[PDB]
Amino acid sequence: RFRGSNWKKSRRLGISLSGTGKELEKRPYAPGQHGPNQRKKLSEYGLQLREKQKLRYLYGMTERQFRNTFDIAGKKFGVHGENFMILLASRLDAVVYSLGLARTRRQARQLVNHGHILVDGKRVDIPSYSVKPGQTISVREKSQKLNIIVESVEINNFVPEYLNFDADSLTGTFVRLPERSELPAEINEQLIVEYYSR
Amino acid sequence: GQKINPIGLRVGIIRDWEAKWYAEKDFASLLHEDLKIRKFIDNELKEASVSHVEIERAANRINIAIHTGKPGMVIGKGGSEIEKLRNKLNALTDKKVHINVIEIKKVDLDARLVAENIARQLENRASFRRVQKQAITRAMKLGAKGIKTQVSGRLGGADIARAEQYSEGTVPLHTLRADIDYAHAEADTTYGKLGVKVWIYR
Amino acid sequence: EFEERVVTINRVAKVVKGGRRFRFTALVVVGDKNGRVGFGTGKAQEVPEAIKKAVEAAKKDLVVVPRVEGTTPHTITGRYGSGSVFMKPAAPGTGVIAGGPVRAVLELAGITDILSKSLGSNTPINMVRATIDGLQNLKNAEDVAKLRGKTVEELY
RNA sequence: UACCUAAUCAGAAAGCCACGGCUAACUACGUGCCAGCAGCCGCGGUAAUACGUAGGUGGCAAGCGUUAUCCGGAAUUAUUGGGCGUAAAGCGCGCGUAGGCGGUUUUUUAAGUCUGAUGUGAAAGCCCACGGCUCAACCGUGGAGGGUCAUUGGAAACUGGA
Repeated sequence: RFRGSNWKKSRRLGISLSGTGKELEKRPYAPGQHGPNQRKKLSEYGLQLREKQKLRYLYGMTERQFRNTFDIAGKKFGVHGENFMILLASRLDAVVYSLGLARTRRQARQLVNHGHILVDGKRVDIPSYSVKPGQTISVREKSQKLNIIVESVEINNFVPEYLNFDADSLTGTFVRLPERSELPAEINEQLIVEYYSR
Repeated sequence: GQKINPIGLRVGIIRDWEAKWYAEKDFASLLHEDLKIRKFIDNELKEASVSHVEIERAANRINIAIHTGKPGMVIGKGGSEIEKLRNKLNALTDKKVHINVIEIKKVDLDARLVAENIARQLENRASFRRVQKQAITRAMKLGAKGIKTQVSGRLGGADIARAEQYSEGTVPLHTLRADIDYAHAEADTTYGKLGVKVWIYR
Repeated sequence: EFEERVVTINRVAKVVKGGRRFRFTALVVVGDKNGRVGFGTGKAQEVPEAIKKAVEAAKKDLVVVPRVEGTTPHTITGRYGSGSVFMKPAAPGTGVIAGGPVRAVLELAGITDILSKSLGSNTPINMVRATIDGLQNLKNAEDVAKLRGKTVEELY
């Protein structure tokens, strides 16, 4: 949806969490123009905007397309501060990042056709799938065994919580309740819980 | 800022001369042979650690002694170049009176060894201040003062001539017995002819 | 033991009788690694001896910044000079980023729940003076309870 | 003939902008107060990557620069948001009730602060949930439900007026 390089997400933002090594062959200093100079200090509203831009490259849906995402991480009752990390893992990228189909989120959004999609009935080729207690995000009859669906079947052993994945199946249908602290913590919570409100 | 540190009249009680010989008629001739033998030893020294010269040809004892810091391969593996130096000095005139050597205690006291570790990176137009801020502290550990980074123009890699004032320490010259090394040395590595205002002191 | 933040060492090209005198004004934040701001400027020839010079001559310009339950007690401002700041509360278990003004004010207050705010300009001489103006004008839980002189749960 | 995993022909996310910047952004030529650039800056009388072409870069999203219309900007007839002096502030008007307002003890018959008819308690109303249209308009819950519709008849030693 960004149609650009996916290597500037760990340079303009301060929370990428998409790859292990990225500053090994790059230059982990400051920005681009003044990359050989010193760094700065994120502003009050800037830190909440930097995280939004940091999640802008991470989340497939950008400004206006992620309406539900922001709407579910604000008005929704519960821990408003940690509502951006709780009610935001209901996408189709989580299933691919828990079964072993795509290591990135952008590739996980395009893995809703090449990889497992048939979630025990009606499927969805969007970046977010309605996986609830009863949906088994699996593959189709003709696309039972794919190349991107059965790529890292043995390379990705450790799986995440509230997710299921096996050999020649990769059907997620475990717990429906997820963790609100089972995600990277680099951005502020109350800051985004107030700024968004406005 | 022409601080040249008049050491000429400052020495003479501890620092005499490198060449010594009883003459007045053979003086110019002896001095002519001094530089004549210095045109072959300078190419054989290859910028060695030479503080002073022990050319004491007085009282019939002529000998062009060269310090050359610690005895390495300059004299040869077991004095193998000492026997080859005979013809070397025999080709010039007919001296070759067995030149001797001298063990220089505290080799890092001259401005040649300090310019071979901190001023050796200036040949490739590299560090000319960061490495020039070092060695003075090492010279202070030895017991002396050291050198003082200075320049009059062409500051490192730049087409615009710039000066400086990084004098880490002072230089005593109010006395008439003060001993100062002041070992000047420059190299023309495709950079052009230019003079520096570096200041040194024992 | 003490989180000293040496931002930069402002230099000066003195055009006096002398060729080019070099005066490095090493700038270092005099923080006590707790929640105080701290700011001191030196003027010695040796930055190391100049950084501690302002840390031993200016270490009482700090202000005690208490915390409620992991969130800024009050969103204060800063009206001292050009550069200004702002206190934005966040969750106790969070973090900070880079991009804006000074970073040695909320970083000293190990809480990871405050966002350092200071627009004004880039001049780091009138932007840190506004940060201490709001830090000293901060509103605490009991601090405001005494203002009314009743109960702590009667002024919220 | 929506989402659509299906036939699985090959039907194309480009773009325009700042680029020394302010403000996330550039290299060579060509210019050289000629022209360009041109909110803030300014850059043009020679070495303007600020100019115009090429290789570009930061942004964002099927596009991009423009014109008139609320609020971030910031309290700025100050209301939270004005002085009774340099600031934003000395009516020279010395003699007089604009009812705006300036101790009078005690003392009053109840100006009064918190109780009382409550049925009603509805609402393109923030409905505590409530239906789906993947990107769009698919609508029942009047008691809950606040957005009611018990706040004295009342307890006087008390703004200006004794």
